[PDB]
Amino acid sequence: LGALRRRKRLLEQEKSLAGWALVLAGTGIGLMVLHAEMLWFGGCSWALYLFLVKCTISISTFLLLCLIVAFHAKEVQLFMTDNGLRDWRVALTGRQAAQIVLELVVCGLHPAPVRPGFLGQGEALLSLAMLLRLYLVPRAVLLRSGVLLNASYRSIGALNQVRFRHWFVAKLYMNTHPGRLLLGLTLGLWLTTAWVLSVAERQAVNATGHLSDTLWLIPITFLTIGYGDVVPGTMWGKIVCLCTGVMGVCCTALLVAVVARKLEFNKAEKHVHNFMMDIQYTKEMKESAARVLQEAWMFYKHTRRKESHAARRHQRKLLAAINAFRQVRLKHRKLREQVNSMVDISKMHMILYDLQQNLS
Amino acid sequence: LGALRRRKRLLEQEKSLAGWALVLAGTGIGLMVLHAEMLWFGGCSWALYLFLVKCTISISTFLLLCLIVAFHAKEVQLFMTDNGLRDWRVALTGRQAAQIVLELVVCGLHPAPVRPGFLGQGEALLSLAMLLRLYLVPRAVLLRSGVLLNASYRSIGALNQVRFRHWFVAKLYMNTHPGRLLLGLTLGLWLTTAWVLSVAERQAVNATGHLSDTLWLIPITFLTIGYGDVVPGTMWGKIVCLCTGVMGVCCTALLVAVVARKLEFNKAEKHVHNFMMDIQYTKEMKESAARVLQEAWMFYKHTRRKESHAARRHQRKLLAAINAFRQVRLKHRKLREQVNSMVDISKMHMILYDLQQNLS
Amino acid sequence: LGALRRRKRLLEQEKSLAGWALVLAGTGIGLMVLHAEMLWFGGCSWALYLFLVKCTISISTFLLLCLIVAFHAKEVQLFMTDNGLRDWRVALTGRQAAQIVLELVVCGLHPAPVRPGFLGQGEALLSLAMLLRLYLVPRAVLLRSGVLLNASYRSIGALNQVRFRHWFVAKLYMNTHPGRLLLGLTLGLWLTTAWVLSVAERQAVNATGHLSDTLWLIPITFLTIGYGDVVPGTMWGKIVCLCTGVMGVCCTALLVAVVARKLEFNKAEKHVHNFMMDIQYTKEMKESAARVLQEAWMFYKHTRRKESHAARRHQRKLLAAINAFRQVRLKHRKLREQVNSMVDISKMHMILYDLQQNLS
Amino acid sequence: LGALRRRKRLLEQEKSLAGWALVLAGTGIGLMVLHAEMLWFGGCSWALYLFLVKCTISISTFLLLCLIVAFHAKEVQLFMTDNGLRDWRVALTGRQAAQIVLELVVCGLHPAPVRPGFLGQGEALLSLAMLLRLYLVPRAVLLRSGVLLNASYRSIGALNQVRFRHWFVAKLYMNTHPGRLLLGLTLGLWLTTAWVLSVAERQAVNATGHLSDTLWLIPITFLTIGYGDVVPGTMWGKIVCLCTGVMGVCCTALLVAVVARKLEFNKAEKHVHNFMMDIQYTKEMKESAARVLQEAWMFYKHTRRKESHAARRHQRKLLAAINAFRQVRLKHRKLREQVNSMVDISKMHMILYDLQQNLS
Amino acid sequence: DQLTEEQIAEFKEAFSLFDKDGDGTITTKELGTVMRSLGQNPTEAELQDMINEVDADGNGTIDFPEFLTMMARKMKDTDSEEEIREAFRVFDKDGNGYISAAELRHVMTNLGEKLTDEEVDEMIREADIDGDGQVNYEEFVQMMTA
Amino acid sequence: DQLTEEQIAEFKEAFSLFDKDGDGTITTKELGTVMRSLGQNPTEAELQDMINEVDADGNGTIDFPEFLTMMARKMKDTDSEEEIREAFRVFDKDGNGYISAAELRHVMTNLGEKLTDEEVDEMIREADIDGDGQVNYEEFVQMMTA
Amino acid sequence: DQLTEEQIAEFKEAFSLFDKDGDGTITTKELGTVMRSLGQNPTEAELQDMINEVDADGNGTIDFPEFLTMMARKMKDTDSEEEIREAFRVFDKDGNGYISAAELRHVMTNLGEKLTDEEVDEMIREADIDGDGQVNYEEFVQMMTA
Amino acid sequence: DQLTEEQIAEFKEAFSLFDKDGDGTITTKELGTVMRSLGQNPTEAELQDMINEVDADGNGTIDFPEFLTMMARKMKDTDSEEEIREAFRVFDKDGNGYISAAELRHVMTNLGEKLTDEEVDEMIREADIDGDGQVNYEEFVQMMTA
Ligand SMILES: [Ca+2]
Ligand SMILES: [Ca+2]
Ligand SMILES: [Ca+2]
Ligand SMILES: [Ca+2]
Ligand SMILES: [Ca+2]
Ligand SMILES: [Ca+2]
Ligand SMILES: [Ca+2]
Ligand SMILES: [Ca+2]
Ligand SMILES: [Ca+2]
Ligand SMILES: [Ca+2]
Ligand SMILES: [Ca+2]
Ligand SMILES: [Ca+2]
Repeated sequence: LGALRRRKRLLEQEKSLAGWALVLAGTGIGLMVLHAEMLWFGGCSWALYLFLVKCTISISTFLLLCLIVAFHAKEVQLFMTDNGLRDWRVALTGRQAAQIVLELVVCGLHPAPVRPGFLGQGEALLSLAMLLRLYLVPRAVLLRSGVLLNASYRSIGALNQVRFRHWFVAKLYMNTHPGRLLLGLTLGLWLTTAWVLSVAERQAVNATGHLSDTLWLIPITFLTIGYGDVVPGTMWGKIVCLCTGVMGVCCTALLVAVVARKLEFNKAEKHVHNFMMDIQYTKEMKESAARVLQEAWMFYKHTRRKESHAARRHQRKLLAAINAFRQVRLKHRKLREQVNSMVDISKMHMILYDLQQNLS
Repeated sequence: LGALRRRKRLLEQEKSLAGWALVLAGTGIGLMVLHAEMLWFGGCSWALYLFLVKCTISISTFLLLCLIVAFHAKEVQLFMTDNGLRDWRVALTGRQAAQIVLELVVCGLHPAPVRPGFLGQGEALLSLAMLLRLYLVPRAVLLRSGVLLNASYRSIGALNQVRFRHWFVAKLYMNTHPGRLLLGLTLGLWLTTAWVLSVAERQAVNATGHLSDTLWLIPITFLTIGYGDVVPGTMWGKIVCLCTGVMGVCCTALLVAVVARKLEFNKAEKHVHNFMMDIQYTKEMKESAARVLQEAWMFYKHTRRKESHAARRHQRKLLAAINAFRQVRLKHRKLREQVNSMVDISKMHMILYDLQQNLS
Repeated sequence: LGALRRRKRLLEQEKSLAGWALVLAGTGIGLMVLHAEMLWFGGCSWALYLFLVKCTISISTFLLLCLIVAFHAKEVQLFMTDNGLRDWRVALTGRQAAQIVLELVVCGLHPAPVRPGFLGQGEALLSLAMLLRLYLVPRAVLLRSGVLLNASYRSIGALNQVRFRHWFVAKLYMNTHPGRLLLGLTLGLWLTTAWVLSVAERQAVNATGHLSDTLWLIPITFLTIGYGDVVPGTMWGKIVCLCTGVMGVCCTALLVAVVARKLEFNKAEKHVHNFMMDIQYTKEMKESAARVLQEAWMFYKHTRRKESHAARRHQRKLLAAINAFRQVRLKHRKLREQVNSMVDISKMHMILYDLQQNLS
Repeated sequence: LGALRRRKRLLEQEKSLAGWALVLAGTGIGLMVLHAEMLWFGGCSWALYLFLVKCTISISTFLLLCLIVAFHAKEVQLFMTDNGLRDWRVALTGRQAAQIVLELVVCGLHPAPVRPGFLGQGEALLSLAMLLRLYLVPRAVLLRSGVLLNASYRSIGALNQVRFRHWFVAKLYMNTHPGRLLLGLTLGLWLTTAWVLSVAERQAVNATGHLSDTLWLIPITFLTIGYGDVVPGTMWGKIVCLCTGVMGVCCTALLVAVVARKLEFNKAEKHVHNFMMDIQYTKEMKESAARVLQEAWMFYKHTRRKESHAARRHQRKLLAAINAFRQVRLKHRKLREQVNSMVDISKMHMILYDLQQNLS
Repeated sequence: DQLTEEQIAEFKEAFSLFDKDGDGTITTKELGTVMRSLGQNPTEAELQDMINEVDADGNGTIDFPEFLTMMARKMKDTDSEEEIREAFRVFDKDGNGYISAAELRHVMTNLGEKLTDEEVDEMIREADIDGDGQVNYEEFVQMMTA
Repeated sequence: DQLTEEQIAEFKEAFSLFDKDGDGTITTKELGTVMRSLGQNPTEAELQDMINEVDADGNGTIDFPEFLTMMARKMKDTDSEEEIREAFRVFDKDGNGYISAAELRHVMTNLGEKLTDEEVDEMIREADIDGDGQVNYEEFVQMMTA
Repeated sequence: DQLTEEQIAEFKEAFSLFDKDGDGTITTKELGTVMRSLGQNPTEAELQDMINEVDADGNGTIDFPEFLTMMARKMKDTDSEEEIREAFRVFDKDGNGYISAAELRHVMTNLGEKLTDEEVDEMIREADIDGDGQVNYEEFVQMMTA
Repeated sequence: DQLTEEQIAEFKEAFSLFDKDGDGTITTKELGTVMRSLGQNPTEAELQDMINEVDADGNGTIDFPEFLTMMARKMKDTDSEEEIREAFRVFDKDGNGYISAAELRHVMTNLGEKLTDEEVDEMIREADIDGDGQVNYEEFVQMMTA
């Protein structure tokens, strides 16, 4: 028991440190976006603010550097707890520490401070290097969701051997809120991606690659339209203008099924609609068959009267009524065949009841 | 009973007032479209007509202002009737009155009259503000359809607890007329959307943003082609040229399944086609097997004759006949396996008959 | 019986006259295409040939005018035969004769002859008016297919009440040759549509709208690419550049399912693949479990030797082997659950056999 | 038996010669790609290297010429072995030798050596003629996979009559690794196709058709974007810019289903999620029903107090609680109906157990 | 008869598709086997009823000359016989084998357009040429073929 | 009554959809036939229980005047009667036909927001107007309609 | 025998996939278990018939030396033995175990291209080397391997 | 015990999800009801076997203190107990409850990498601390936890 209360304590610590880490990552993104705004719209006479922002981003990513260490050290401590280790060198596995040091390098990425009013070369890509830390988001999605923490879930999942993982929580949030996930994805892409492309290309003299051009360029590449009014010039802009259309194909292809799911009836609604169409078509067959006799006796009346042109007019409408009646009867028979096929699994369970009554 | 005949009276009143409201909304749309035509093609010497049209639109939306009040007041009166209220302040719920006052504001939108021959700034968007009243259409679709009124529907739906709503009537008209709904959507978009974009952008000197440019621009953005011969210049044109491609993806993605549905056979047709292919392939196996013996006895004839080149010619065709016969036999066996799998649920219901005969 | 042998005689006459009509329609198309070639590449010094070609097209469509009359008169004679009429005025129904006279007008369309080396106005659209006669093709597809003629089909279809029609023959040729139909559609479009657009737009001085421009323009609009290197100038070119992208969406959307159908296994193949993966994973579990003991006894050997660094190296690989073994066991259990679910309908029919053995 | 050990010997020889052939084909591709690099970037002063490379490609394809002969001769020897032939003229079938000589011609294709620093006419297409030998890849995929060699497969397949072929091995590698196949296709296209288009078009003076233009052109045509910044000028470039969009539609249409497959739950997971939502909604019904009584007794308290404004405030919230409770109850009933429908095939197999217990 | 030999031959295999055993005739069980093979499950009573629909000699077994008369109605498009017959079957709400004047007033007066009962009385009077007081099926068939 | 003749007529066919035989009434087996035709399988006990839900005279058979009162609750949107009734059914965890004070303390004290038991005692005291020591369904219905 | 030891070993596990119990042989029930596991349901008679197809010693049980001869036909692509055998099975329309001259005239004269009966008589005369008046299966197999 | 009261409470409803009746314990039929509700069909023998997996007192019924020890193995990620146990179950090919040296030579010598039998003999000698001549499950568990 002693390693179990300790386990829950450490897991709560891990959730809290995932919260702080997500907050400090979003803060670093907010620093980089406004730094990129203020360098262009501020000019070269506000360099003191840029200096202080670069020091802020450096301390801001130093904190995330401490936090990832604190996270994965607790994860290792969990793993030692689950197996009763004491030698911490042993549990530090090769692929495990490889992923950890790789994450250290990937979140070691930052626009480091270097120093007639324009940029250097590397410090633009180093500014781009912030949004490569967006992988921490599903980690916080996992830990802030308490389904891993809630014990009854774990009990039933251990009974059915289903292994709660990231793929489980993803399908959980997907099939509990099918609209919200797709909306939060597409609406998160549609503008932010274009801001990133504005970082990727900048012209100094003409100002022909900033926000108001890429914010129109990237939804057009996303929706696979491709006018040609704005075109990326550098190669790094060309890469983003491939990834944009990739994500657009992805969002289109996920949206189409979300549209298609809500269209069909409920299983219960189908019986109701079919039963209503039954009593509609029954009365309609009575209607058409009445039109048959109504025209038939009129043609026979003008036959007994030997009215030539009246019979010539009537018998055409007679045959037309016959043609209508045949199609109505065929629709009724098709729907009745659907009924006898809509009582396939229904009559199966009915004779499952009658099979308990055959066991009785 | 007394609140029930009253209920049907009030509901018929509501349907009639939904009819009048739809007529007066379409009339306001007709006023705005021809006002937008006559301001461009009339010039600046027909200002008396524009003045009278603006007064007409003002009274025309004043009437819709009275009508929405008359509608939702009766809806409230229904809601009080269903629960036996008397204090009308109580039933006026917060989200309810919020939706009502929001609808008052949204249908409070109109090109208000302001006054060397060209436009002002706000009165173009205020002219655009009319087509934001298109939400009243499914309301009239609901009420003019008498399925809410017809009682037998309500009886069966209360038996199966299915709750007649907008989602019900939508699926009703969708799966009773699958072609007509999709046609009436796409053919309603394909030209009207482009007229709206012509409102959104206007050039005075060159005349390079009017109807004959957007009527070509918007079906091209709709079909995700994107030539680039005409490109929107303002930002408000850029928004419409996003929404257009969105709706185009929607109509394409709904059209593809409508195409795919009508392609497969009926359940009855499948048995017929399979039974015909059975007696075809039986005769064809008799054909191929006859070719086998026919070549076999000829090769054996030239064998007894010791005709060397004739045997060398014949035995190749013999093996070719064998190769053909094997593939024919495999197709016949695959189709017979399909038959024994096409008598899966068929033999299920046959032994449901034999299971009533096992209960007998 | 007498109206039945007569029926088959008249139907054979109808098939032959559908053959002649298809031949004479394709000949008129061949006349118009080469006339459109020779007017551009011939100039204004070969007018005698153009005169004789226009007289040829006039007689060529006069023959089709006689042929459609001969067709539908026999169809009327069939309809009178089926019901025993004698007064031919009666069977000439309103919608029926309406369709007939409409077809007379639609195939009354031809480039009529009118007369410093260039075209008039109407005679280009009148030349375009030929390819509006392509509706006669599924008629010949119907009649040259002998499935309407072959009696056993009609017998079984009358037993199952399925009504052999155009929708039947279409699904017949569709699901008997799924590749060939789609190939014959797309490969019939991809070049011929562009030839039609070259008719639709012509520039005299610059030669910038002829074949070598539209043959590149229309596959690009078809595949929804839309470069913008060539753009239609007239409005009639703009209509064709909408219809092209429509048909391209259609062919893409039909091609995607044709690709997707052939990918999944046969029902028989699935059992075979699963049974092979069973005996693979069984041996693989024996492999992983052997690795477990192999590392376990080595760690226990160095434990008895008290080799510190060897134990520190070994126990990591021990836990790694455990982690691999767990995933292998889970894959085996998932596949075995698939097996027990792959014996759902299989065990259903097995106990259908055992239910005949329960009836025995 | 003697023709069976011989069969396996010859088949192993065939696999080894398929390995050597794939190596020598990839080497010829590597020769042609670097020859195309060095002719442009080398100029006209390194002609000795180009001479030696052309001799290298000639000997390199001479070896493949010998290898295809050696392959198909062994295939013929297999076919004679399977039927006990001796006259090798007989087994050399017409379609068989036709395919062989056709393959001789297709792999007879090579940039043959011809000879102020620029190309001739035919030797560019003859350089293009190398990548028409890519059909040998699935042959090596077949033979290096030992599933044809492994006997137990062949035993079971002969039991179920399933005929191991190329379609089998394709579905094998497809449904054993669904991600890897699609990734290895698209990532093999996305750059190599553009290199081929750079071969197809070259401008000498301006350098406007080389690698850095087509490497941007072909992913844009592939993703159906079509900016128009680079456009093919020759007709042979126009053909490749059709095939590119074709393959892009293909990869998009295969990627969409690969995305859609992994989204739905396991069959086991569905029961778990539904059972968890059951005990969630049960407690939630207890919550809403508690809110009902909580507001009900407060309204009744202020009723006994005759507090007018408190009752007017309370009864609205009462009815709101009723409205919430109804929707919660409906969701619970819908999910319970899903449960009773999720025990359709489950209760089927349960009563299959009870039907063995009815046979007992 | 009037049928040509090739057409005789092609109807012979269609007849052979019913006489799967080559018994010289068509039986009930053979026909029900075909019905099951095409995916529909009648009863013996339904099979016997469709025999009674088609059995001219009254044997319960069908031969080729009956089969020609059978397919003579089916080879055409609109079985106007069947269309009148099943419309009559709609009319007999009680299953009497008759149309009474009460059934007639139930159908034609209210549903349709307001035909007067005295005109309906003259209709029933000209209709009952058998004088049955009501409409038979033979009276109905002769009536529609009048 | 107060209903107009056209509305009387349109409810008559809706009633006819229950009395499929025209027996003059609605029986159990007829209703179960409808239930099966709509894709749900009750027991005879469940059918009888829903009869006991609706049977005012106590016959086991339903007529048109009972049917009007029946549809009077169903024609409106929110059956506030049914919503109180099934919420009461949630409360009776023991199936006693009552709400005890122990069930009340199980529900309202812990779940909800902390209502004091002495106030709950005053609630139960004003609640048991029948003086049953607990809540009936009649006491519950009168209580919610107080 | 001529088979190499590695190949002997790899056929041994394939044989082990039939002898799932390690009985030293292959039985009927073991084989039917495999047939059911692969998704097809034969009868005991069908299993016994496929045993009679393959049983050389006549035991009803199969061992490894029989199994090698078994897989010798199956390891190749086209079982030309099986293709002649099942084509013969097509020919025996009566199930006699023979091809009569009447069956021969039913097949080859009308269907195919017009082979004359006197040439068919010479074919049947050279064919009946057993002198049975008709074709056996042994006569058919020797005939096709002539 | 060491568990905090909130955690005690949240495990109590998880225990309540097994004791659906509130019997004070967990029975076989209750557990099989849950198993069926989750879409899997064990036998009574399989249920009893999983009881024997978990029953510490030997009652056949489970209480909350046993349930805590139960979930103590399940709350963690990798049940290293279960992973050794089912790997042992793989080893006992005969179902003896033991690993013999013949089973050991069948597994480890050929499959794996060539461990010598004299080293395997020393392994079996250090292994049989019970001296059973073979490996038990208790010997196996103590062996892997050595
Ligand atoms: Ca017969
Ligand atoms: Ca007869
Ligand atoms: Ca009657
Ligand atoms: Ca009744
Ligand atoms: Ca009653
Ligand atoms: Ca109670
Ligand atoms: Ca055995
Ligand atoms: Ca044997
Ligand atoms: Ca025979
Ligand atoms: Ca219990
Ligand atoms: Ca216990
Ligand atoms: Ca053992």
